[PDB]
Amino acid sequence: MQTAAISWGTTPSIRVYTANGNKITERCYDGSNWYTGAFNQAGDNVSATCWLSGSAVHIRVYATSGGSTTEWCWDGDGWTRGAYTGL
Amino acid sequence: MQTAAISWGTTPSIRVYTANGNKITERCYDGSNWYTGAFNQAGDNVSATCWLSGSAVHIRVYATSGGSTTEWCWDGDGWTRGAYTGL
Amino acid sequence: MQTAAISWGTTPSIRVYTANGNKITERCYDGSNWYTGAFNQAGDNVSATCWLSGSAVHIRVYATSGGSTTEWCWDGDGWTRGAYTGL
Ligand SMILES: CC(=O)N[C@H]1[C@H](O[C@@H]2[C@@H](O)[C@@H](O)O[C@H](CO)[C@@H]2O)O[C@H](CO)[C@@H](O)[C@@H]1O[C@@H]1O[C@H](CO)[C@H](O)[C@H](O)[C@H]1O[C@@H]1O[C@@H](C)[C@@H](O)[C@@H](O)[C@@H]1O
Ligand SMILES: CC(=O)N[C@@H]1[C@@H](O[C@@H]2O[C@H](CO)[C@H](O)[C@H](O)[C@H]2O[C@@H]2O[C@@H](C)[C@@H](O)[C@@H](O)[C@@H]2O)[C@H](O)[C@@H](CO)O[C@H]1O
Ligand SMILES: CC(=O)N[C@@H]1[C@@H](O[C@@H]2O[C@H](CO)[C@H](O)[C@H](O)[C@H]2O[C@@H]2O[C@@H](C)[C@@H](O)[C@@H](O)[C@@H]2O)[C@H](O)[C@@H](CO)O[C@H]1O
Ligand SMILES: CC(=O)N[C@@H]1[C@@H](O[C@@H]2O[C@H](CO)[C@H](O)[C@H](O)[C@H]2O[C@@H]2O[C@@H](C)[C@@H](O)[C@@H](O)[C@@H]2O)[C@H](O)[C@@H](CO)O[C@H]1O
Ligand SMILES: CC(=O)N[C@@H]1[C@@H](O[C@@H]2O[C@H](CO)[C@H](O)[C@H](O)[C@H]2O[C@@H]2O[C@@H](C)[C@@H](O)[C@@H](O)[C@@H]2O)[C@H](O)[C@@H](CO)O[C@H]1O
Ligand SMILES: C[C@@H]1O[C@@H](O[C@@H]2[C@@H](O)[C@@H](O)[C@@H](CO)O[C@H]2O)[C@@H](O)[C@H](O)[C@@H]1O
Repeated sequence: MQTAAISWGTTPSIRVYTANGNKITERCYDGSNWYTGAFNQAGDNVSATCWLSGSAVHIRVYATSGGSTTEWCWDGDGWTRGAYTGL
Repeated sequence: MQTAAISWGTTPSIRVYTANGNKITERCYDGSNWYTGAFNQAGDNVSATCWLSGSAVHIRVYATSGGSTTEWCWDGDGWTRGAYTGL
Repeated sequence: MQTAAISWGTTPSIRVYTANGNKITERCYDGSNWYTGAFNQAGDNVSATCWLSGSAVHIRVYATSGGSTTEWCWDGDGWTRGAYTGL
């Protein structure tokens, strides 16, 4: 069981990604009860980062399953695969 | 051994959490030399995030031991157990 | 395999550090294609953080091999070894 944590804004919002049992899930704080978010992808290891633009939060989550890392992107309109490729 | 690193401000301040065995400890930098910080909790994995607000630094450390993640909170007055629960 | 991710600026720039076996490498995004970065050091675990000073982006990468964590620093002019020592 392994986590990654990000936050933004002054509320703040927090996201905690947990890799366990080959899956990565997402717990979210937006100022009230913690909740389970829409992020759900395969992986045994996770990292994440985020930034703000004028009218969106952008999240990049790096999900590693074995020898391959997949980037997952939030830009306000659902989770989409990113263009990241490894070395 | 596994680490998590955060930073804030212009100086900057940096905090590095290290899980070794089932203990997490904290090394700190505030602009001079590194020192050992007040954080000390159980865990074999760690992540962390931080933000500035309200004339304070807020840090959240997510410490996983025994299949369970505990959130530990610094808001200027000691490390306190947070509301976070997992999936 | 295990990763750490950081980001800055509006573009944004992203760096993803991957520990595979006992080597840490870096992939970079600055608004067009991903490319392989200058960072290359020993380690079985990586974390990272960054900040903007007025005049440059600063990155700190914490590379652990065994019971020892080394800090590597980017301050605009190559990677240098940081003062960080462990507990
Ligand atoms: C109260 C507090 O958190 N003090 C730390 C201080 O925080 C500042 C905020 O209060 C605020 O003014 O914003 C600025 C940044 O704009 C600071 O974040 O920051 C200084 C460094 O500039 C720290 O040295 C202070 O650290 C705490 O100091 C108190 C003094 O009573 C105690 O010694 C604490 O043990 C010490 O905490 C250390 O830092 C905190 C953030 C945790 O990592 C602790 O585990 C660690 O020991
Ligand atoms: C569009 C957007 O990014 N909205 C953010 C809010 O979170 C999403 O809200 C939509 C409805 O507008 C849904 O409820 C959605 O499930 C929420 O997504 C959650 O947060 C995002 C960032 C991801 O982490 C996702 O996996 C997760 O479920 C959010 O409540 C507020 C907080 O201020 O920000 C909005 O921008
Ligand atoms: C939102 C925030 O940062 N608030 C800080 C306080 O933490 C919250 O305090 C209330 C009671 O007043 C509840 O205990 C709540 O659970 C606390 O939330 C904590 O922080 C948020 C961001 C999440 O990480 C959550 O899981 C965690 O429990 C804190 O007590 C005061 C102390 O001065 O500072 C506030 O800024
Ligand atoms: C500071 C910064 O973001 N620079 C970006 C350029 O990156 C550096 O470019 C120089 C040539 O001018 C060198 O190729 C150097 O290796 C590049 O450094 C890269 O970024 C820094 C922050 C580290 O991560 C380092 O290991 C990595 O190689 C970049 O080439 C250009 C165009 O993509 O954009 C600049 O933002
Ligand atoms: C005075 C100061 O803060 N200097 C920063 C430069 O790095 C530090 O330089 C001093 C001078 O003795 C020490 O060598 C110090 O250990 C250096 O710190 C480095 O960076 C900090 C943030 C930590 O990561 C530390 O472990 C690391 O060694 C630094 O080169 C410049 C960057 O342009 O910033 C100076 O403020
Ligand atoms: C920050 C990057 O986000 C995505 O890349 C975006 C592209 O998919 C595309 O939307 C162009 C404009 O059309 O903008 C890019 O920023 C990811 O694919 C990429 O890996 C970065 O995370």
